[PDB]
Amino acid sequence: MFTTRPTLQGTFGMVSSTHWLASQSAMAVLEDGGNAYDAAVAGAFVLHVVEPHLNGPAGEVPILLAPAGGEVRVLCGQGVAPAGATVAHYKGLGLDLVPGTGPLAAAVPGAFDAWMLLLRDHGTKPLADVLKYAVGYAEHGHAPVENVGVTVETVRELFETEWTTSADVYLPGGKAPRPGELLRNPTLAATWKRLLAEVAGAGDREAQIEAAREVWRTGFIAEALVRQARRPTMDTSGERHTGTLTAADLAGWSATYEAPATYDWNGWTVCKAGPWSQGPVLLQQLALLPPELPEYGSADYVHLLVEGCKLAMADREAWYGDAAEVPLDELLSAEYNAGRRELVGDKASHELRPGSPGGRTARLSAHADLVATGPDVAADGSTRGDACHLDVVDRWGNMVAATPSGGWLQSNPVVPELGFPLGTRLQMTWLEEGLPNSLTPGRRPRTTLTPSIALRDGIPVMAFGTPGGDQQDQWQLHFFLAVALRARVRGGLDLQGAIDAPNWHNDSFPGSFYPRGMRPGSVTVEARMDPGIAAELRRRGHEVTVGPPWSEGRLCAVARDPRTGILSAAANPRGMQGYAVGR
Repeated sequence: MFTTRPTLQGTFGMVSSTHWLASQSAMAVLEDGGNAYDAAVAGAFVLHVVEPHLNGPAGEVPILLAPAGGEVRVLCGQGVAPAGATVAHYKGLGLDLVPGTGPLAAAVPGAFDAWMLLLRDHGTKPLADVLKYAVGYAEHGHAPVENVGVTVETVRELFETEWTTSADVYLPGGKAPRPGELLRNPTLAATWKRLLAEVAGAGDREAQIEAAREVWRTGFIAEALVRQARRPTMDTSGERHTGTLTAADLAGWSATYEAPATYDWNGWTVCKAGPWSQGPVLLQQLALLPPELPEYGSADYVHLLVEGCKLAMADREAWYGDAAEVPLDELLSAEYNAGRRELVGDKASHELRPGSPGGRTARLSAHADLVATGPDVAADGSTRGDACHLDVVDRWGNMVAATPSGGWLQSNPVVPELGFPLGTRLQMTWLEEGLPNSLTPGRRPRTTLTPSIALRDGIPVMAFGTPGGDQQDQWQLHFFLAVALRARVRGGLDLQGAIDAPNWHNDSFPGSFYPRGMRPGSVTVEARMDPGIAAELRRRGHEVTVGPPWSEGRLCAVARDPRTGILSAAANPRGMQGYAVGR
C-alpha cells in the first residue's frame, strides 16, 4: 500500500513538523548531542522565521513533554488577557465580538517564556546554540513557501495604508515575498542577537536563560510591545483602537507546568492540555465511542465520528474556558457518556446540543445561540488559518509535542524595534459575563492549540499534532484512531498511512475565530474519500462539501516502540511543506 513518504524508522532521533526547515534544524541539534527539548526550542524559533503567516515570537504554545523515565507533563505557554481587558471595557468601545485583528485581540505573549522554561528545566544546550538556526534564516534568508507572499498580498492595502511598520518588513520597496528568492527579516535577527549579547555574561547556562526571560518580560522587548500595544491601530471593526496591555501584565506573567487531561481508551491513554484549550474535546469524542466500532473507513464509521464530534464540540462551547471551573471528570465519566452516545442518531444533527454534566444546566453565549440557526485570510487581516506543529523523540526516549501559533503577520502591525507583531488569541473569548470563556483579566482565552501524546499500557509511545484551529482535535482524532485501527507496516505503527488517509471535518458549531460563525450540518471531505461515502452522508442529512484531494490535515507524528527502542516518524504531504526527518 503506497504512502507519500515512508514511515521513517531508526535509532538516533526523529523530528516531525509543518516545515522541513524547522525539522532539519531541530535534527541538527540532535546530531550535535542535544536532546528532544533542545531540538524543539531550536525548531520553534526557525518556525517563527519560516511560517510567520501562522506563528511568531509573541504568540503562544502548549507543550506536552514525556521525559524518558517520568511523568507526562503540560507546559502552558498560553498567555492571559491583560488586567484592563474586561468585558465592560470592550463593550464600552461598542464591540459585540472581540476583533480578529489589532492590539485589543492580544493576550500576554506566552510562547517565549515557555520555550525558555523548557530549555532551562529539560534542556542541555545554551540559548545561543539553540537559536542560531532562526538567526541565520532571519538575517541571511530562506526561500519561502508561496503562502507567505500570498498572505502578505492579501493584506497589502492594510499594510501600506495603516500598518506601515509591517510594510517596512514585508513590503520593502513595495515588493512582497516571492518563492525562489531569499526572504529576510534583519530586524528579527537583530532582536535575538541583542537578546543573546546582553544575556551572555549572566553566569552559567540556566542563569543566561533566566536573564533572557527577564529581557522579554521587563527589558527592551517588553518596552517595545507595550508601546506598540498603546498606539491607535486600525482593526476589523473599522476603527483605530488601543490595547490595554501594560508593563506590569508582562512583568507578572510566567509559563506554568500542569498535569495533562488524560483518557484511557482501548489499551491506550491520550494526553492533552487542560480545558483552557480545546484539548479535552479529543478525549470527549473517545469516551463517546461504543466499545464496538464499525468497519474502519466506512460510511457508518465516519457518520458515527461526525455526530460524536458535534456532541463533543457543543460541550466545549458550553463548558470549556478559563473563567470558570470545568466539570471534566463528569464529561469524561461513563454514566454521562452512556447517556450522550444515544443522541447519535440515524440522521445528521443540525443542532448544537450541549449536555448536563452533574445536572448543571448549559449556558451558551448569546452570539453562540444566535449563530446556531439549525478563505484563509481577509483584507481585514482576519483569519482562520492557525498555528504550526512540531514533534521530537531522541535517542534516550524523551518526547515532546508542541503546537505554537499566534503573532502572525496578517493580524497586527509589526513592533518596529523588534520585527514581529503582537498576537490575537483574545478573539476566542466572549464579550458577555458569566461564561466559562468570558473575556476575563488574568485568564487565558480558550485556545484551539492542542498537541497530543499517546500512551500504550501507560508507556509514552506517540507524540503528534496538527495545526488548523477548530479542525485540530477533529483531524487528530481521525488520525489517532487510524493509527490504532490500521495494520502495522514494517512491524511498526502505520504513521504515514494514517496521515495519508482521507480526512474530514465539520463546522457545525460556533468557530473560535472572528467573526465566530457556524454552518449547521456542514461536513467537508477530501475528494479522494470514496464518492459513495459522500453519497451516504447526504442521504443521512449531512450538508457535504467536497474539498480538494489533498486539503485536510497538517499532521505530524513521532513514535517509539518500547519493546524494541526503534524511533519512527511521519509527516503530512498536503501543501508540500510538512516533513519528517530522522535516523
